[PDB]
Amino acid sequence: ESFLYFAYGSNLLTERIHLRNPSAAFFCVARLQDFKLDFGNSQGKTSQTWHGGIATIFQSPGDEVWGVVWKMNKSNLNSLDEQEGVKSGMYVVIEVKVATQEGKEITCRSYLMTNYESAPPSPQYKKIICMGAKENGLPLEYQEKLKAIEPNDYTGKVSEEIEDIIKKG
Amino acid sequence: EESFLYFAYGSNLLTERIHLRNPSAAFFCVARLQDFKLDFGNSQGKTSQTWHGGIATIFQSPGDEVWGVVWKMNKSNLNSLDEQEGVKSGMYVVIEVKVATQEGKEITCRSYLMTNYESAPPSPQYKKIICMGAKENGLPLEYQEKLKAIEPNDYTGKVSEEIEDIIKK
Repeated sequence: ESFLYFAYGSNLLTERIHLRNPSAAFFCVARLQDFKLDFGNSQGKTSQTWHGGIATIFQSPGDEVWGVVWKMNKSNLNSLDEQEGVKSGMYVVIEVKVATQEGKEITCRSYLMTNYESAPPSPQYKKIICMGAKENGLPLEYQEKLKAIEPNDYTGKVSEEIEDIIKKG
Repeated sequence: EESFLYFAYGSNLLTERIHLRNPSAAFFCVARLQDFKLDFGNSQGKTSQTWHGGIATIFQSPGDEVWGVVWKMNKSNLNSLDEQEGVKSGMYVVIEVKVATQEGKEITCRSYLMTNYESAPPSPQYKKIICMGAKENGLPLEYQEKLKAIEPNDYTGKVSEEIEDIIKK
């Protein structure tokens, strides 16, 4: 009756995932080996939510990505696909096998872009990813990699709910 | 359940090909993936030493379509098929897609695509297999025309005796 979702983007942050998925439950932190984090514009179009590149991953040996695994009810599948832009061609659904820090492999659903042009993330998007990694105790080493991601020069505003999340943190 | 559904769009269109690593695979139906374009590429910039040209992949692209075959397989087969597509070595990533049959029924399948590749044309031997299976498994004739119109590379050496034998006849 449930599935596991691997989040490496803005759904690292508990407050953020719950906005549209309030029943999501923290399962654990995990590592996707041989993938690399990237940001970009789907179909070459800038996200009008985030106003910068949005998170995605691709196979890259030697590389890793840390994320948070959420447990969700199977009734939320279509909604999460809808959230991630699957019908509109923004992400594709993937199955990945991630590793917990005590050596356990977990099989999860996640999402990645197949057709994007690489592009830096907006500060607010960066900040949401940073807060989520810290909230959920991703490794400090990984957090520093995130802190070092150069953002674009967007100086306007995102949605008030996001903009208010940031003011709290 | 006991079973899962797999959507082949490359060399596993051919029954004789799929059956050599997955003998219990059974034909389910022919189906269409919307807003996806077929391509051929070298994963990680490595040429297939099996096929000696670009091997098949898909990416999201509104407007276009990819036709293929849905195979029904035992869920005991899962790991095997992953090994076959080199998931662990970063050659393909596992995806979920929804496909429509010619009578309009939507199906949820497993498939694969490449996340990190250079575009490269397929070998003549590979194109044949793909065409042989498009034909044998009743893919629509206009789509067969599209496959037939693929420009192969100039490779005219030996492939594996098993692949060369399938082709002869």
